[PDB]
Amino acid sequence: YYFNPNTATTSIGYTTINSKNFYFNNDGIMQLGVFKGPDGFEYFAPANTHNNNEEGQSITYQNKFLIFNEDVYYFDSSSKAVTGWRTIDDHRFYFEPNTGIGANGYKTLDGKNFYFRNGLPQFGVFKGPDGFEYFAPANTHNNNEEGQSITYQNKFLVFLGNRYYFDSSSKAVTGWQTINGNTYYFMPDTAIAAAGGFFTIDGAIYFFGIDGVKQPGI
Amino acid sequence: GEDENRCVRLYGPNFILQVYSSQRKSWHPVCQDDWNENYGRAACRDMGYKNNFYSSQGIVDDSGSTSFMKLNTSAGNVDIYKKLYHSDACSSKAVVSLRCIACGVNLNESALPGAWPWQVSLHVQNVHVCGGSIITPEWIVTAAHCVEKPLNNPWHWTAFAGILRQSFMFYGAGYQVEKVISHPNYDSKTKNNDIALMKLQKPLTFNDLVKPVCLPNPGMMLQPEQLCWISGWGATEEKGKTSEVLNAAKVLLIETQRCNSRYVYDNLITPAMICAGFLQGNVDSCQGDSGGPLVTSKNNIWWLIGDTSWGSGCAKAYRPGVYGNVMVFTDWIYRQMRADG
Repeated sequence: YYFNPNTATTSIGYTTINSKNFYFNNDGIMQLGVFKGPDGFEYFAPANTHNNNEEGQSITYQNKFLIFNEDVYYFDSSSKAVTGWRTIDDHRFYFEPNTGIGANGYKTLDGKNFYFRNGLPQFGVFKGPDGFEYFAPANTHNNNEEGQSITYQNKFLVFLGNRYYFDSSSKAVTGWQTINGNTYYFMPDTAIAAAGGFFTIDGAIYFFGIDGVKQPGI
Repeated sequence: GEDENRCVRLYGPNFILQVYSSQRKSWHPVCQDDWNENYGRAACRDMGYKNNFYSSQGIVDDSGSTSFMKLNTSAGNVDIYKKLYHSDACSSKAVVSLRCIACGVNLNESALPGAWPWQVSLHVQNVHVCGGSIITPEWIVTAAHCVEKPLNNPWHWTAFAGILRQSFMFYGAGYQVEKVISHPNYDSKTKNNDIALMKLQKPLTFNDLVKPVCLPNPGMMLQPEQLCWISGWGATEEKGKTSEVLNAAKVLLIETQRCNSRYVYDNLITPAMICAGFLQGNVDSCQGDSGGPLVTSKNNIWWLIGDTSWGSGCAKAYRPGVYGNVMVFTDWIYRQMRADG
């Protein structure tokens, strides 16, 4: 803890001490990590992280990423953590405006829906508030951005050996389905269409060809 | 005469060099006399290995066949395989053995560093999606369903070698893939011929932690139920994810006449596919181990049998996993490496 030599009051928030910037939480405890300074977010790195910096002192640290307790950040040429869309190495990341951490999970944005993991949009099928969606690469349908959810109705999707089926609303179906006279089953927790051997569904046995189509077997 | 009368092939677990004889329609070995390192390098380069040369030496003939493609010296500066001609038997009593690349040697639950130096992890959007297998400094084997249709640009993928922890595979530290080559026969439904080649933009530097895995030479005589190993990042626990650690599990091959039975797969398995489960279950591949290497040890060399294709329970045996047959595709692999040169 740092107490003001004049008023003896414990420091809270962004504080400059002997030309060195430190951050103190609402309890007055010196903190290590990323916190919002007057000019933006700053990294109060441990001791000797850069130029023999003191523990908790803000250090010059931009134009590279930062992993801290599983959180991901990025600092620009101004040593300030970046928020919002930013193009790094021809890739787009999204960081929460409030905290600056890398994005995680389904996140609707400006009418375009993504599914982030550590701030990088992912490709494939991932559950959202309404269900699963075909988050697809860039320019896969109607000039859609990289990973943006796209309209995919009444046709199969194949992805890393995963066979998804979408309905008229552009949401992947689940459980039993019949398509073009072929009966399917889609795992509820992943929407992946069972395929290639005996499966134990609803306490029974069902055999599906690797196309995913069921085999009657009586 | 380049798709027949100029084809050379290494043979057996001893790497016995051979040359095709169009006159008799047969593969023949080469007598050791008159032979040096230069013709070994020529035979290696022809086989798509470019500049990789390890060792050539004479070995007492063991296959038992009595015929040899004998070399010439006074033919002039002509094609190497313009010279090799027949002969009843040479006086050197030795046939040529030629190794074009040093491979199949590793350091002597989780796997320790340097135990599977040929394992790689492929990252599509910073997340482990498929594995791989080093065969040369700039070629990695994997599956075709990994790189199919939506995901097929070489700019999506990135490879990490010699790193054991998924947490330690940082962004911007992998190797960029400069080309993606899927087998033309690959059928998206049956996933037949599920094998792909992924040529890196820069060569892999080989050390104790990174090393190639030799390809299956013709005439290996796989015993009915080998003792293979399976490696890759998955989840021994079902309902799991990409394991934080790289594991390895002993697996036992399964005869294709049993794996295509009606309790197992009822003819789902084609000639280019191989099964390797484990009796009593408790061990098999899993998600994230698709596109990973199945390898065995025979005659002191780690061989590549196949790569993961699909399964029906993944450590819920009586529904074991399936891998593509690397031996069957090895000729196409050689052709793809050769053309790129």
